[PDB]
Amino acid sequence: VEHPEFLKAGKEPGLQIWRVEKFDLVPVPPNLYGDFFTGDAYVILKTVQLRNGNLQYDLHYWLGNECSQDESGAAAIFTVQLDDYLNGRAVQHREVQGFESSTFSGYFKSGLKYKKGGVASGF
Amino acid sequence: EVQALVIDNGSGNVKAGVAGDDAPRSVFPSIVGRPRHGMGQKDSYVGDEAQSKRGILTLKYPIEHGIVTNWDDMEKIWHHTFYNELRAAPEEHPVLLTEAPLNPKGNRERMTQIMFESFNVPAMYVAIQAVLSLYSSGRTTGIVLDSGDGVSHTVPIYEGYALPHAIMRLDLAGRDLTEYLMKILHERGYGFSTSAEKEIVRDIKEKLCYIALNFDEEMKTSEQSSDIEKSYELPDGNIITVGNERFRCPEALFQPSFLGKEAAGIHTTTFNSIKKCDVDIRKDLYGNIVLSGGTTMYEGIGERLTRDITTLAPSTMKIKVVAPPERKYSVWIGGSILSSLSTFQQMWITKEEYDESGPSIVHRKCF
Ligand SMILES: Nc1ncnc2c1ncn2[C@@H]1O[C@H](COP(=O)(O)OP(=O)(O)OP(=O)(O)O)[C@@H](O)[C@H]1O
Ligand SMILES: [Ca+2]
Ligand SMILES: [Ca+2]
Ligand SMILES: [Ca+2]
Repeated sequence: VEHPEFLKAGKEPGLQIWRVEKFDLVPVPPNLYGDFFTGDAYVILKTVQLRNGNLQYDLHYWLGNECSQDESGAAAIFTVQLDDYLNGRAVQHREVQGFESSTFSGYFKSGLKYKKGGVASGF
Repeated sequence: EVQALVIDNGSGNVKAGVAGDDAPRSVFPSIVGRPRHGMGQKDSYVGDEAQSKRGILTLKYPIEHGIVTNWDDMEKIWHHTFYNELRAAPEEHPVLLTEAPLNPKGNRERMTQIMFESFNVPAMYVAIQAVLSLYSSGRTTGIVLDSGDGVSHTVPIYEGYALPHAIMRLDLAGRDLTEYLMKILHERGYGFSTSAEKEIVRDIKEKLCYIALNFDEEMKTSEQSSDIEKSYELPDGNIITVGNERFRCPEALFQPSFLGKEAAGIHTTTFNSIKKCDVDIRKDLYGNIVLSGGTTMYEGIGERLTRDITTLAPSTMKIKVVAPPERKYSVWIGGSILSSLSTFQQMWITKEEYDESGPSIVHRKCF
């Protein structure tokens, strides 16, 4: 009835990463966090615990330099939809390859890694 | 397996296709012709077939300035779109439609009633055109300058949703520029007047015109040389020439006074639109000014805006005008993507819902 990944989204403090694969939101394996395909588009949700018990959300949609239009647009839309699912309490961030904000890059201790290639376009 | 249909209605041109396609397979004029007053009449013609029969037809545009004005004709457009162009049964596919900003609530309901009652669709959704363009550019926050054939709009968008209070309308568009070109070409004795001769001039515009970075200075340097002069082959075989008209014509976008309009230019209208928005987001607006529509296809338009807006904006404010090459179809492409998403499968307005709630349901299901 509803997307399983939305049901997983923003329930626990931490970092969640999904990749856009053929007009769908797919989870990235945890052991591959920090490694992004330059030919794909990703969605990243950082969750933080507050004193009052509520959760803070930051949504960064990352766009590879070689990512296709369907992937870039999907990431954007997914971000809006995931923001609305989270009562709109999340702040959205557009992260382009090579101009990532300090906040985004700061999520990764061992640093941001780029990889060539990526999943095929949905077009 | 079963993909959905996407239709981007326009004041001048219809864009239709199937979701998952990177482009619309069908593009035809939004015109409807009927006999002014023997055999297969037939009764009503549409698109190119109507323009090929101007002699016995009173042509009409169902959409005026991005807004429907004739629903009997609008229904005919959609009929032709499904059965003649797309060759797809409406009852067999979901249908994503588009609408202008500040579209009256009455037209939204009407457009919904037709889809369910006339064409018996299983599903339906409506989306704001500019919002789809921003999505196609891969952005959730930014300000879109949509300029087509009948209307121009500036609409700021923040975290996916637009800001109605800051949306600005403008009754200056490509067709007015076409009419303007026909008028100034009389400085060469060229007498274009007929609705047929209006379509050939439209092509001259789309082929030769360009935006001058500095109008007053461009006029000076162009008057000296001849490189500004370009030739154009009329369909009969005759060859005319066009010079400074190439940038005088699309200058009306920045100086509506050329058309006899007290309205403001697009650079100023874009500026005011952003000014109406909350301060905390203006940076993201200035840094993501996105263009869409055919009228924004003029060569060197981004270079003019980028410098004209900086003149008005704070000196510190970084400014980026985005001009995607595919921006003639950016709206449709946004629809194709959105309606292909796995999450959108449950955002459709279903038949069951319409029968239970009627046309008024669109207000709550679409944004
Ligand atoms: N290369 C080009 N350069 C300049 N103008 C162009 C070019 N190609 C198309 N146009 C103009 O763009 C207009 C068509 O754009 P579009 O198809 O977006 O119109 P529309 O969607 O019907 O307009 P509206 O915004 O009123 O719905 C025409 O008026 C045409 O003259
Ligand atoms: Ca890819
Ligand atoms: Ca939010
Ligand atoms: Ca349009």
